[PDB]
Amino acid sequence: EVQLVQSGGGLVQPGRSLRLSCTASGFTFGDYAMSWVRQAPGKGLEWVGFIRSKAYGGTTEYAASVKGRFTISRDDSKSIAYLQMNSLKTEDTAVYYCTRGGTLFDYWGQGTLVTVSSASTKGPSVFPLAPSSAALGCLVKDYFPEPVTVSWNSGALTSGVHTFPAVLQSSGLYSLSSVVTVPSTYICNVNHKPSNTKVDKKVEP
Amino acid sequence: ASTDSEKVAEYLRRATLDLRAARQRIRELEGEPVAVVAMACRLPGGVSTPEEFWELLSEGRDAVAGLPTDRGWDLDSLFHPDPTRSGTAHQRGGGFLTEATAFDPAFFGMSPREALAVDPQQRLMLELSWEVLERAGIPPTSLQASPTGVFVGLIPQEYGPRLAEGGEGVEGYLMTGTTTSVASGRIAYTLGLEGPAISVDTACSSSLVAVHLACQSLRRGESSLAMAGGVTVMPTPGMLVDFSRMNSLAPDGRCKAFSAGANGFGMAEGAGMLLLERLSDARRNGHPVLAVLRGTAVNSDGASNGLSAPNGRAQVRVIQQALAESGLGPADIDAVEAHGTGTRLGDPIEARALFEAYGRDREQPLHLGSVKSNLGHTQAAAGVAGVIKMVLAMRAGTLPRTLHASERSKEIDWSSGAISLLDEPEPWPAGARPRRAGVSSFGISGTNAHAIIEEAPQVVEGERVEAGDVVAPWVLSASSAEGLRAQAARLAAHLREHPGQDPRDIAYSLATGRAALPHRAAFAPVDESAALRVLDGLATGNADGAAVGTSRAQQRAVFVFPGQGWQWAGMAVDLLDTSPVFAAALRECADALEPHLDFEVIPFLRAEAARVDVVQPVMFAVMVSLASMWRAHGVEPAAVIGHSQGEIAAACVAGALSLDDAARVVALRSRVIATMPGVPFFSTVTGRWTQPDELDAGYWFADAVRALAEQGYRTFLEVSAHPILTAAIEEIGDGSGADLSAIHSLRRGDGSLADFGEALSRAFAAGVAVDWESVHLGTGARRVPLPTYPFQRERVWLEP
Amino acid sequence: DVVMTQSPLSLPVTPGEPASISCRSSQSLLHSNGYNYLDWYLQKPGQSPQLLIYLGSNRASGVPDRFSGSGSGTDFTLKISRVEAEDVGVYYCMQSLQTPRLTFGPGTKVDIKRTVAAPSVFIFPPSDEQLKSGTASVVCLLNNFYPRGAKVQWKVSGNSQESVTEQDSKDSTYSLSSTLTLSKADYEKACEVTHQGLSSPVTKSF
Amino acid sequence: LASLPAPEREKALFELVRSHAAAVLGHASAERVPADQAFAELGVDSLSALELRNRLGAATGVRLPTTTVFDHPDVRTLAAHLTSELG
Repeated sequence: EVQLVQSGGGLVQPGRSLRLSCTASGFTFGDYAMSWVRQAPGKGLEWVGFIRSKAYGGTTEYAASVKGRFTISRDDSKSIAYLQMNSLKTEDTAVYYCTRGGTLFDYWGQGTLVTVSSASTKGPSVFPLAPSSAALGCLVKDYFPEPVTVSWNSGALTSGVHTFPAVLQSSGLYSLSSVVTVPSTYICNVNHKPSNTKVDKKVEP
Repeated sequence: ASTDSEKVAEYLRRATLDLRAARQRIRELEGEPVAVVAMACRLPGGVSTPEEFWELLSEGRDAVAGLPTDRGWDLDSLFHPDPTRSGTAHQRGGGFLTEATAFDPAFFGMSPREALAVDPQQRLMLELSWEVLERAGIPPTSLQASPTGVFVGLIPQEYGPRLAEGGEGVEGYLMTGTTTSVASGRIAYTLGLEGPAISVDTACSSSLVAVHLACQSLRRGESSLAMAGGVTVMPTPGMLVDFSRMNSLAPDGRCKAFSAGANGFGMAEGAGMLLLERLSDARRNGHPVLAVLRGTAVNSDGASNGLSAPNGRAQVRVIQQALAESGLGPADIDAVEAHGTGTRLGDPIEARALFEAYGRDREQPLHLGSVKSNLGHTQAAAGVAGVIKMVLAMRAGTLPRTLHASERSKEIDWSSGAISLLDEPEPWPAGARPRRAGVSSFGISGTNAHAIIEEAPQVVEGERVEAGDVVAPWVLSASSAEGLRAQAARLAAHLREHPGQDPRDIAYSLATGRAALPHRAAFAPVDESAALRVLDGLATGNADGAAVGTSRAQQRAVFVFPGQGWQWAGMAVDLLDTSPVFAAALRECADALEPHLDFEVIPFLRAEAARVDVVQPVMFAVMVSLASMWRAHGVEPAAVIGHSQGEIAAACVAGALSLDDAARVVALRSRVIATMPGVPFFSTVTGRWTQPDELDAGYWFADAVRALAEQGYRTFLEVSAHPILTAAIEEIGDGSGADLSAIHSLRRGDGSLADFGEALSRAFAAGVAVDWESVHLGTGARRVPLPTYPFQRERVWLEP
Repeated sequence: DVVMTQSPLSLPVTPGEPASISCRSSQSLLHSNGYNYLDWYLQKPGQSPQLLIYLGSNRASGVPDRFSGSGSGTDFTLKISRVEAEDVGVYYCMQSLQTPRLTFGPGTKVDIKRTVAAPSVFIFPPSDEQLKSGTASVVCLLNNFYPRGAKVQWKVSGNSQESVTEQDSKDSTYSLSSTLTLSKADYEKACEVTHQGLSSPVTKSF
Repeated sequence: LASLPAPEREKALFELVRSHAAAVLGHASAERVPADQAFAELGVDSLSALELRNRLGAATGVRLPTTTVFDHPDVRTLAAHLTSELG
């Protein structure tokens, strides 16, 4: 068992606070000094900070960068660990994991999302591209929120689908691309749930 | 930081956790107790169920009458009063089954010829397995392609003519009919299992040995369910007349165990079967638990003064080994099921061995008994019979009586008094000390077996009480008309015997449980008196007030969306509020439709119980809600031929447009149609199988149903408050191909849920698969014992 | 200071025959008490990390066997006797002599061994499509260039966005795309692609 | 015997098969054979089916292959196919 089940997250503008809660259960929380680790999208795992046990003093340590804006709470009554935010920046967008040990990283939690940015719910723009001269495809232009799906003629075609993970530009608006290949007409469709501007577009030289 | 203080503590904690887990795994692998789920038995006399066995044991009655006159025996030259003439038996009596000559080959996939070729032993074993599976509560058709072990204990003997001479119509089936391996192979083939199937022949101690093997494969993990049993039957008097040559058979044929007048051991026949599962797995899934097996031991007697000469040291060693494996002491056993064969020499040796193995460290006297007094020696069928007797006595809290024990023997010493012979019933109540018992079995080959049985944990207590107003359907099925009639009569009889049963419990037990069979009957009574009335009506033959109908190899249903024609609906606020599926799906579609069409869900779905601009969207909404609740209730759809608005309904169901989007498009259709007045899907306006994507803005009876029937779908279900064009379809039912049946959903203003109960009963009446757990889910209904399947037997004999 | 632990980078594997990953160090990790302060961690694709071996050579409970750690205080090694298809991801060495551990390091990568194959290129011009107003975008794309690892440069460079798929599953070949953007000053006149499987660099313009 | 009369001969054909199977299966009364149910439930196998073909041929004269039992699972389909074979 020994589940953790983290909670909290969401989206916050730069210069704001938040609360992250780790809910220890299924084991004695008395002396199991925990830690918080951060994983950025596209890079490795980098340690954030650990909180000691009350038996040895209950002190805490932080590793630069986030030293002056990050605080840890150790509510023993409900066996809860708290991470407090302060004046977040855009570069802090990462998945936060709540561990169990201080030196031996035992059973891990499940992670949150927490992204910091400043943009409005802007829809897509549709971007079919030029034919191979067979590599027809449809890149999607700027769109703020994450969930956007693409297909070809409402999913009738399955082979050759090569949708790619989105990236981030200077404006903070993402781009999604997908291509297919078949020798010789097809209509790309997109969905943007936060924008609800589903449209269709076909490309033919 | 953390210098020598925290770094090593974490490693110490992790190492301690790993060590604890490893030792727990060792303990589980070595000594995991197993649990008995259900038992089945067939004993001499009128005994056919364990309840009758316990009643006979409590009332203290024997079941020895005489000899059978059906199996073509000479019966006459079998005893010339001179013992030593050839062909002269010695037993003028015994205990024999009166049902072995009969069989029901129609229920199984068995031809009359090869059925005539089948040995009575596997013939009884098949019925025993089916009965125990039904008694456990597991649908026998659910056990398919699953690891389940079968272990049988038999003795080969002989049934019919020799293979060399052959027969006239039954020739090729002679070999398979008489073979020990087929006794379990046939069970595995019929039930479609995949675990090991094993037949063991180890003389009178065969059956016990079988369960020992069943207690190992479960522990190791190669199987998750075991069926272990034994059987013995005699189609020829050869055994008696050959054993009489050793002068070891008492004339009359009784077992006077531990009595001053022992003369022999007699013979009998019987069958027994047990179902075993790991305790943790059984308790995880809620399967019933009757008793727990902990330790078993099997040993050989070694070299003695002849094959038939018993040994005492081997018995002592096997008893001590079983105790050690169970991890208990000699003082934790309150009673023993000794062999008690009743012979002159075996009894003193067994008594001395049991004494020296048990009574040296004993404060309380040990009770001893033998079931062979009541029934006689059943050969391989014994062993499991003792286990059944012990578990029944332990559950009922009473120790039965042993007959012919008023005159204790004179060749044994009872000066110590540590062993008290069971001559009168003894109370066996619950208490702080758990109850335990031991069972022994010895064979003429020279193999001894011992087992220990303990009571089930007392954790079942803690049940709460909940009430409700929803009525639940009752269903019952069988493979023939007379079978259905007899099943209904038996159910009515049993409900008459035992009052106070809630309808929910009987409904749940007759739910998941009994399998699905061709002949089906279903109804839904308010109380039990009317239930008995309709049950006796079914028992007489004329089915009124219920639903019936044969359905062979039918498993599919068809949803059809009729257009206008269910007008005035009969507003059902009860559907919206009582059913949560409506209160979720219909609520979602309604608030989807709210922003577009100004009409709210409050005004006329408030209803004044006492115009295409408004109706069509709301008919679409209630239609999709009804379809959602139907599909959630276990019945899936097929190709839909919905007409007019039914086209949009089928588009929503088959995945053409989303619920909110379909609602918006139907609102647009209504707003453009309110001016002129004043998943495989089957197309309707064209009549072809089409994908659910082509339906677009541009898209906005006979040949269709002929083609749908010719495909293989033979039932039609419309979701409407009043069935429309049913006769038009019904007239076609006899017009071409197989017959067609249409099931209504609601009635004229009958918006009560009981109407849906009738609809479900009609659905099950004609070959529709219904997920009964979904329609029951949370009611607090618990399992309740019910009578097993009643058969239709016929005489199947083949004289030599 | 630190020992600057390192591992032999990526290592493709195949089901069946075993595999191993070494782990070096600069300062000996053998503590005076007689134990090695090393451990191994595994991160699955799109899942939380996991612990496999601690204190030199010790298998944690719940590990599906097949993993064995060994080595002295400088030349540790982790070996898998049988290679399945689900034990693919990222593997990290970890030490414990220094308490303020900042990062887990790069970590080695594993994937399915596959015969070397050559990619294909399809340069796409910035047509008069939804680009329309002042902006520019050009993608020349790649497909099936196992093993991963390539470069894209533009001439006649400095800004581009790349994206790579995840093994394509059954075929086990990567596919990559690159994008270059500009505002108005285009049409003053080509991506080149280099892969070790293929030959002297090729390219295509317009 | 093969006078080939009006389709009522099929009824007569429908009467012969239900007899021919019965003597193969061992049923005393030829009427105790379900029509809709296939031969698989009845217990037919590699033996009983084999001569079932041969004794069917001599009465009829037409030739049918070994796979017939898998071609027509039940008596109705087999009778319809046999009727459609000749005439």
